[PDB]
Parts: sequence; structure tokens; C-alpha cells
Amino acid sequence: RRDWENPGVTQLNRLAAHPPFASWRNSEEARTDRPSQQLRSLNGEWRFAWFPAPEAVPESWLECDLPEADTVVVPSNWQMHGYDAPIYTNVTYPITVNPPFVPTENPTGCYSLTFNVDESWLQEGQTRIIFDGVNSAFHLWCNGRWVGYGQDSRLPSEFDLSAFLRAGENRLAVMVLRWSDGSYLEDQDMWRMSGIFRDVSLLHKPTTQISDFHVATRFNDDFSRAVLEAEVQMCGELRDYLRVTVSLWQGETQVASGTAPFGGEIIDERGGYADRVTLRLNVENPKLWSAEIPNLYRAVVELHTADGTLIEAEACDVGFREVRIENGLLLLNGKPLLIRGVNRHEHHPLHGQVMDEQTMVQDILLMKQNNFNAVRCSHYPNHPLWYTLCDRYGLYVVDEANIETHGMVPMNRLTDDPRWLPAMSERVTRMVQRDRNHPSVIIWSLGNESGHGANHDALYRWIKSVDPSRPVQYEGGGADTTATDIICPMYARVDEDQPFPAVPKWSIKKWLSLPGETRPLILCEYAHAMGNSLGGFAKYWQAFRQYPRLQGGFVWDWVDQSLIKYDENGNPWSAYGGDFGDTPNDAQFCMNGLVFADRTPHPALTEAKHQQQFFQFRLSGQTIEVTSEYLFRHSDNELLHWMVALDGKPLASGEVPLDVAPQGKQLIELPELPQPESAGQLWLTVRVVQPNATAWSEAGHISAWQQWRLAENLSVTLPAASHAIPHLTTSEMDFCIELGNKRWQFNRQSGFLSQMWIGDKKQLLTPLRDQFTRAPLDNDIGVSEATRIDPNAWVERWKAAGHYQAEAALLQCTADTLADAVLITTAHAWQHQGKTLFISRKTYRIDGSGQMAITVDVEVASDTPHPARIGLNCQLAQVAERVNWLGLGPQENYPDRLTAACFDRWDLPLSDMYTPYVFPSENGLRCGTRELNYGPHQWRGDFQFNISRYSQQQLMETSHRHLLHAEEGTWLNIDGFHMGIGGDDSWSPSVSAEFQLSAGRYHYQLVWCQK
Amino acid sequence: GHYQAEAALLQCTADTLADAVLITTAHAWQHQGKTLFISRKTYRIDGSGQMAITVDVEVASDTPHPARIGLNCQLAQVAERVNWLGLGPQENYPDRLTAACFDRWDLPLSDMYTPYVFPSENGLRCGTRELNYGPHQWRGDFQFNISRYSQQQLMETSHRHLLHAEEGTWLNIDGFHMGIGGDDSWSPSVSAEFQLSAGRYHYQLVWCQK
Ligand SMILES: CC(C)S[C@@H]1O[C@H](CO)[C@H](O)[C@H](O)[C@H]1O
Ligand SMILES: CC(C)S[C@@H]1O[C@H](CO)[C@H](O)[C@H](O)[C@H]1O
Ligand SMILES: [Mg+2]
Ligand SMILES: [Mg+2]
Ligand SMILES: [Mg+2]
Ligand code: NA
Ligand code: NA
Ligand code: NA
Ligand code: NA
Ligand code: NA
Repeated sequence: RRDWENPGVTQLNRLAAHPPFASWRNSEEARTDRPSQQLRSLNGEWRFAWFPAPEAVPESWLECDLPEADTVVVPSNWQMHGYDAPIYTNVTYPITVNPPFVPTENPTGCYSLTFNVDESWLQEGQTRIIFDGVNSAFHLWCNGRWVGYGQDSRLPSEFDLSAFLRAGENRLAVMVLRWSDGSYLEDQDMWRMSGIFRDVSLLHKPTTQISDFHVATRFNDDFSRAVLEAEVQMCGELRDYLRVTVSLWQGETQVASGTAPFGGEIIDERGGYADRVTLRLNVENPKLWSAEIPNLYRAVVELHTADGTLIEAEACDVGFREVRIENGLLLLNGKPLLIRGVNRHEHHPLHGQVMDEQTMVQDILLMKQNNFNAVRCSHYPNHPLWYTLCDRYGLYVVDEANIETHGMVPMNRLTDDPRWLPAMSERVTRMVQRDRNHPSVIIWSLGNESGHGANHDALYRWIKSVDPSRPVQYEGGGADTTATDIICPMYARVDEDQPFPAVPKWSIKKWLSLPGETRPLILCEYAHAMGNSLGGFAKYWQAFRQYPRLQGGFVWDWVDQSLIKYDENGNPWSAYGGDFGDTPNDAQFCMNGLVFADRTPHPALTEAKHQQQFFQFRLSGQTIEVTSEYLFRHSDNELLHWMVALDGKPLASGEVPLDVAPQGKQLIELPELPQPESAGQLWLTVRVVQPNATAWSEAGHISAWQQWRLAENLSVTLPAASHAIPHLTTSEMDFCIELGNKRWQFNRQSGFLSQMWIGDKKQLLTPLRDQFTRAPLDNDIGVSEATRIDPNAWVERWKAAGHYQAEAALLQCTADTLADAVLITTAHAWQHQGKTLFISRKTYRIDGSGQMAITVDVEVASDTPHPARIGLNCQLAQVAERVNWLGLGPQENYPDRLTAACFDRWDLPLSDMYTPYVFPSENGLRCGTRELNYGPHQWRGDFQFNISRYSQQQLMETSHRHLLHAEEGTWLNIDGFHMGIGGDDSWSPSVSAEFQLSAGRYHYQLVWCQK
Repeated sequence: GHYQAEAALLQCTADTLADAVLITTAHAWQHQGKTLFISRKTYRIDGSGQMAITVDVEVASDTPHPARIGLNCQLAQVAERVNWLGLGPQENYPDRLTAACFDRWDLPLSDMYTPYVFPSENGLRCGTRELNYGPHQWRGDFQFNISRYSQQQLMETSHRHLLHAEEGTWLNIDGFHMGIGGDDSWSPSVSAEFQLSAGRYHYQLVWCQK
């Protein structure tokens, strides 16, 4: 039959989907959500054997363990065990596009387990086996007999084993196929793996059982009253003494209850459902659920008898909240939401796509700690525990169907084909049946990147009909089709339109007001955080706050999908596409996260946290105005700390408790600030601290901050005149200046400062030269490949123009002896094929105080692509432990990504000045710096800089961070100006005009001295 | 105190280079003990008779952004024509220069003055690389206006018919000029991108003979 090559067969003998069941036989255990003896986990050590195709599987395997098989842990992805290689491809399918066929060589994983079952389970009741996740299709055997078949790698497949089990030992035989017709609907941009990657368990329910139950909550106008309606369905023989009781609990307090016999209301001419009943409980002044305050109740569903005998009990956490779109706004409990979300794949560097509680909790804590309040399940239903945690910790969830056909041409070839409607319907309907009772889920998504087809419209309506409590969204086909209640574009820019044919990405502000449009707009994906990115993130949030209908979005994405590999020495390293022999592949495009695979934060995370703050501030005179963006909670665990400092030097500070109602405002009058003596700029820094710990944060957690420049007193005091005078020495090859034990040498042939001496020790390993390029960021590269060059990408434009090839040509180099100093004047021209790209004119003034003032004026040809930077660089012989600077920090920050950084005195170890992006590139820059200190060196001015043991050349020539090696001394890159990093997307130029170095003429000055 | 600011000399030195004389100066503008602006310049005069002027200005971040950052002087010369290579031919400002075109323009001096009934700063031309007037030529990248009326007379006269040509020609050469605004005329309307808020400014000019 080859059921894995037929979209018409997505399962055989599979049981109906339903909400989380545990079949408790004790009401109190159900109420407390404690373990159930009727729900057994089969996770642990199983027997596994890999085969190149289903036809290679020996028939004996059904009856007994294969002596060649290994004992492995389940759940797991067999690629993580090394049986075959994981494949990383973005859009292009990992297999030949020829629906519904798959490769004849179909990696097959044969799992098996010998287990025993409780005696009583064999004599009464129903015993089913549940596979929460099998990638991507499989056949099931029990004690040699065929049981069933199942598809869809992201939802549980259940089968009844009652007629197969026997006393003593039993044996399961699971043949998992890597490829199947289901693969055509699972083309998500992630590693392609396979196996039994989610829990496996046995559930024992009575013959007369609760087969399904739905919880709904409706409210009155001001949410002071609510009605909980619970529909309960049963299977088995109906008896007049049967009853169903639904009790609602708030802690150990029962707040409401309803009991009734089966027999629903009349629905049509043939009657009603005799096997169903709906209980309605009134709840006065319910505690409402939200991400701000995840108030939850406990609903216990008891199937019992009229005289008081319990047959079975199920239960779920209940969150009282209303989600609806009114007048173009998405409202949660009547208030317009502002989605601070992120897309999150289920990925672990060591375990692949197998999820665990520890990792899930870690992500949620980090997310809330960084001001995120929502998550999108990109791009499939998640491990069941995830929804539980979101319900309890408080995160708005977008539950998404496991449907992506990105690789088709056109993208909707399958989704507009009725032949594929059945397969698609199961991926949507079974998701709803499983998660419809989770309050954290507030929006349903029909899938991802599958164009727009009629099947989408059909399924959009199906959801609208069965569950009107949640809006339905889908981005495919233009982001505003008839299959979505929310305009949910991906990477639509703030002000810039991208008029693509048929599926344009309009500026988000413009999109909202297109003729006839009235829907809210929430980006399903934006700010592609690939490598050194998130430039321009602040632009989105400013728009979100100004426009009511722009209600946020989900950053792409949470964590780098890098995998761990080990070198010959057994040392681990982060690997990406192609590092497993997998080909074709899409290399580093699997790493687009705000945090590294091991959950270590990328510098971009702090920018997201800052822009996503829940408190806004304004300063006027001595008054600070705090505005709350919370919709439901009061600032009941917030303290405001304020600090005033003169160029890093703290002068005054204090703290005030925040007492702001949601959407409210609080005025804080700062005490009189005593005018500082010294000259300089006074800076005000405010930060909101949470004194008490929470379920997701430690005491002292900082949730928001902001800075303002206060009074500034320009220095008019002239420096103390020195007695000594620098002495100029000349030769045919160099200009040397001497002052005390210091010496500066300028090469007359190159026109650069080639050496400096402090006593007899050389200070430079490489001359101080202008630099106009940078080791290309992923955003600079885009999708440009050696075999497939994208002439439009910034890196290709710089290459074609000769920016990396340009050679400095000396035009002038002279020395003059002034009254109290020596003046070196130079001028260089950088050309490529007879074209002058840049011209640099400088003057170096070395005075009797030992300070060298460097003045730089650069000309950039208006027709050459704007340069990545305009500065100087050199390799210092010095290798110090610390880096101290007065400027923006402490973390890496760039022109279009520096709002989170604060101006102050920062001091960190040299290693912290380097950001370990898996794919090496320009990194570690810090902007708005007025003073830099390293070893005996001090540089002053107003510049940007990065300092490390890796040169731009090495970073630019190394594909993985583990292959980098510290060079001799330290490489210093001091820029007068630096280009934005961009990031609206990473496959097209995304650096906004205001951050491009297009002025044509640039000026900057530096003062180099010994401290 | 921008209109009252007094220039205080901080430094004035002279050096003799191999092929030129270098003059260095520094001034502080203050009002009631507050330093509003600091101007540091160098004047380099070579054998070609050209005077290269470099200007680097500091503006206190807490003082309201200044209307302009430039130089001015009253020339003894009164010429009939004004010739420049920059945006024109009509008056244009930073936030109102899209209509102007870059080219070689030559107009009678009177056309370099816009007769607004209520006198004010007027006649500026932006993005100018070369300006010619009489025996003078200024080169660089600046904005400028030139007329027989000082900024002082313009702001002290309520009607254009009461203006009187002063001796010589007043020249205002700006490295930078603030936008004029206009979204309305009863509240500040100059957009942020056209306000001089950089804190530190640099511009250079070359004064020589045409
Ligand atoms: C190849 C791009 C033009 S499509 C682009 O690739 C990205 C890779 O991180 C993400 O998967 C986006 O969702 C997808 O639209
Ligand atoms: C600092 C808050 C956002 S944590 C927030 O406070 C709420 C009370 O206002 C509830 O205690 C929530 O459970 C808690 O997560
Ligand atoms: Mg099939
Ligand atoms: Mg895709
Ligand atoms: Mg700020
Ligand atoms: Na909004
Ligand atoms: Na990706
Ligand atoms: Na508080
Ligand atoms: Na690289
Ligand atoms: Na006037």
C-alpha cells in the first residue's frame, strides 16, 4: 500500500484527538494535578535499529529483538545519536519535489520495547498507547500484530491496545519513516530530523469514559460577572444513573459547581446528543487571566453516578479571559494588547528537537525577564508541557498548525488543491481539539508559508465555526487575505514600502489605512535577528506605540538552531548547515536567534528588552513622568532608582516607589541637583527595579531604564603649558618625533604612523591606517553565495567597487616644527582601476605634554557605494586584561542599535569586548565613546570602537568562531563613523538611509596619549 | 542670551610653516557665567594667496539649538553681480531646498535679497561649493546670504520700506543653518532633523581671489 506516499491516508486505526487526559480515579488527585496511576510513561531505554529503507527491514523484527539493534534513550531524534545526518535547508525541500512520492532510500528507524502491564488493565477498561511526536510517519505493531499508522510529526497519535495486550511481557514494534507524503506539508525552515522525539505513554480509561470536554468562558460588559460553560462528551454505554459534575476551584476553595445527567439540548429534527451534556457555572467577580497576572482556576470534570460513585475524572487549568477584535483592535478582557512577542522553535543543541521541562522553563524565564509577553509556535503545535507553562507563567500564545509548503511553485500549489484538503484539515482540526482549553492560546494560525489556497479559506471558517473565542490568523498569500482576522505580514518595514508583485509588503503604517482596510496589524515575524542584527528595532516600537492598530509582533526568532559537534580533541563547537555533510544546505541561516543555542544572550537581546519596556518616561525640568503600559496590573513590585553623574562620576542618587495604575501616570519630582564644580556633561539615569522575586525573576530584577542629558558645562580652561618641546628628526625614510622617553615614527613612504615607543618598548605591531571596510555581517551578505552572487547585497557592492581591494596611495607627507609642537601633515588616495574611492587628509600634532592630536578629514566619491565605516585601525603590541571607556555600554552597540546602551564609565575584561557570533563578522563595537583606556594608552574624542585579538581580516576569512585564533597583540578599530547593521530582514539591503554613510565628506578628531 | 552673547578670547597664536603662516584661535561665548558656544579655528595662508579657514564649534547640549553656525563680516565691496556654484537660483533653506537646482548661478545683488514685508533672515542659498563677489571667492560646502542689510537692521526694522542699504556688503557664510519650519506659525515647527543639535560642528572655507 505504501501509505507514506498517499496524502489520502494520514492514519489507520488512530483514535480521535482530545484535550490532555490522565484518567484519575480520585477527585482530589485530579484537583491537585498530581500523578495518575492510569497514565504511565514509556520513556526510557528502547531498542533501535536503523535501515536505509522500509524494504530493508527484516520480518523477524516484528516477533523478536534484532541482535544488531542498540539500546537508546527515547524520546530522541536518531540523527542526534549519529545513525544518519541532520539536514538544514530553508525553502528548498530536502527531497525531490514530486508529490506524493518520496525517495526510494527512506531512512527507517525501527524502535521496539518489551514491557509489562498491570493485571487489572487486562481484565477491564481500555488501554491506549500515545506517541506525542513521531517524525514523520510510522506503523505500529504490538506482539507481532499490526495496530495502526499515523502522520503529522507534531501532534499525538493514539491507538487502542486493549485487544493486543497479554499477561506477562508485551512487545511494541514501531517503524518510523523519515520521509512521507506528510513531508510536503512540513517544509519549515529548520533542521530536518526524524524519530520518536516526544513522550510515549499508556493511558488506561474505563469503558464508560469521558471522551472529550470543552471549556468556555463568557462575560458581562465590565467583566465583573462570568459564566463558565463546559461541554462534556462520553463513550461507552449510556445509563440513566450516569452524571457529570464540573467543579471550579480557586486553590482549595470550591467556587462553583454543576451536575447533570447526559442528554444535550435538541439541536435538529432528529434530536440532540444523548452522549453529551453541558454544564454552566456562574462566577461572580472572576479573577481574570492575562500575561500580566496569570490567574488560574482548576476545573475538575467528574463522570459519576447519581448516588455518588466516581467512575472517572479529568481536569484542566482555566483562565478567565475574553479575546476579541472590535473596531479594528485585538482586545484581551476589553483592553487593546501590545504584543511583545518572539517566534520560538523547539531546538536544543545537544538533543535536537526533543524538548524537556528544564529547557522550556529556562526559555520562559528569559523571555519574561526580557519583557516579552507573547510567543508564536513557529511553525507547528508544541510539546504539551509548553502550553501548561505558558498558562501558569503567563505568555500569550499563537498556536500554529503543522503546515508549511514553502518549497512549492507557486507556494500555494498544494494548499489550493482539494486533493490535499484532507491532510491539511487534520493538521488544523486535531490541533484545535488538543489545545482549545488552554487560556494561554489566544490566536490560531493556519500554518506558515504555504501561499494562499482555497483550503486555507475552508479551514479558516472551520475554526471560526467550532471556536469563536479566538481570532484566526495566517500570513500566506499577502498577509491580508480572506483567511486571516489579523494583518500579519512578515518583515514588513515601518516606513518603507516593498511593492512586490501580488504579495507586496507595505509599510506597516500605510497598510493599516489602505482603502477599506480595518483590521489590526501584528507582524508574525519581524526584526530578523541573524548574527549582529536588530538594527532599527527601535523604529518598530515607536510606531507600535503611536498607532493604536499597530499592536506589535513576533521577533524572528528566539534561539539559534546551531548543533554541537566535537573536534579531534573532543572539544565541542557550534555547527550549522552543511557541517554534517548535508547538501544542498543553507548554511548559517538556521541561526537567527536573540540567544545562542545554549541560551546565552546575543547583544541584541538587551535592545529588545529596552524597547519592550512596560514603563515609559519623560523628563521636564526636575519632573520625571512615568507612564505604565500595563493593561491590568498596578506597579505593585516596582521601585524607581535615579542617578546623576558627571562623566561617569556619580554626584547624586535616590529611589522612589512606583505607584502607577495600569495605563496610569506618576510624577516624580527630583530634589535640587547641586551644580557640579568640574566641567563636563551631567547625565541622568533612571531604572525600575523589582524588590521582590516573582515566579519568573529574582529580587532586584531590572525591568526598565532610560537616560537624559542634563546640564553641560563646556570646558574653557586652557591646559597647563609644558616646558619641554618635541624634537623632529628627519631621514629619507622617516619622520621621528621625540619627547622625553617617548618616540613617534612616521614612514615617509607609506605616510602612516608606523611605530611609537615608550622607553625602548615598541607599541605597535601594525601601522595606524585608515579603514573603510568591515568583516561583513550576515545582513551585509544576505543570500549572496560564491556560486550565486547577489550584486545588490552590501558586501557584493563593496567588493565590486573595490573597497576591500583599494590600496592607499600617498599624496602628501610633510613635517613642521611649531612653537610648542611638531605637526605632521598627510594625504592619501584609495583607488581601484583608476577610480578614486576615498581621500584622507590628516594632521598629527604632538605637543610638549606628550599628547598627539589627530585630525581626519575624508572625502568619499558620491558614486561609490557608501562605506561600512570611516576610521583608523592598528595592531597594538599591548595585551591588557581590562578595557575601560566613557561611552555607551556595557554591551556591544551599533548606530541603529544603541538605544539600550547607557552612557557611563564601563570597565570589562578584554574577552567581553568580543561577541562570539557563531558565524564571525564585525562585532563588539561600542558607540558614543569620549574616552577609551587600554594598558598605558588613552584615546579621547567622540568615536565608535571595537577591540579584540582578532583582525577584521581573520573574522572575514573564518566561517566558524571555533576556528578563530588570537593574533599577537590587540587589534584596535576606532571609527569616526560606522554604518548601521540593519536587520528588517537578512536577504536584502535593510540599513535605513539615515544610518548609511552618505555625507560625502567626514570629519573627526582623536587625541592619543599615555596615562 | 544668544543675542547678547559676548565673545571671549581664549587663545590666539601664530606659527610659520615651511610654505605658510598658521593662525590659531579659540573663543568662548558666554551669558551670565554660562558658556553657550566655543569656536576653535585655524587660518592657513599660503604662497598662492589663499586663506584656508577651519572651524570647529562646540554647542552646550543644554542651550537651545542655535539658528546657525557660521561667520559674517561687512565687506567694503559693493558689486553688481553674485555668482555661485550651488543650489539656486532662488532663496532656499535646509528644509525648503528641493525646488532649487545645483548649477552655476549669476544674479544681480538685489535678487539675493528677498523683500519680505516684515524683515527677517532671508536670501540664503544652500549646498554652495563656490561663491564669487567682486574680487572675492569663497570655496567649500556652505550656505550663504549676501546683501546690503545686516542681521541687526533686519531684526530691528518692522517694515521693508524702512530698510536702508548699509555701507558695503554684509556676508553671512554658514557651515550650518537651522530649518525655517512652517507647519504653522504659532508654535515651534522646525522638525528635529533640521535643528542644529549635533553638539559639535565642523566646516572649512577657502578665501582667495577670483
Ligand atoms: C530565503 C528568504 C528569502 S525566506 C525567509 O527565510 C528566513 C530564514 O531565517 C525565515 O525562514 C523567514 O521566515 C523566511 O520568510
Ligand atoms: C513585576 C510583575 C510584572 S510580575 C507579576 O506580578 C503580578 C501581580 O501584579 C502577579 O503576581 C504575576 O503572577 C507576576 O508574574
Ligand atoms: Mg500518507
Ligand atoms: Mg519557510
Ligand atoms: Mg534613550
Ligand atoms: Na499600537
Ligand atoms: Na532561518
Ligand atoms: Na511598587
Ligand atoms: Na566570516
Ligand atoms: Na524684523
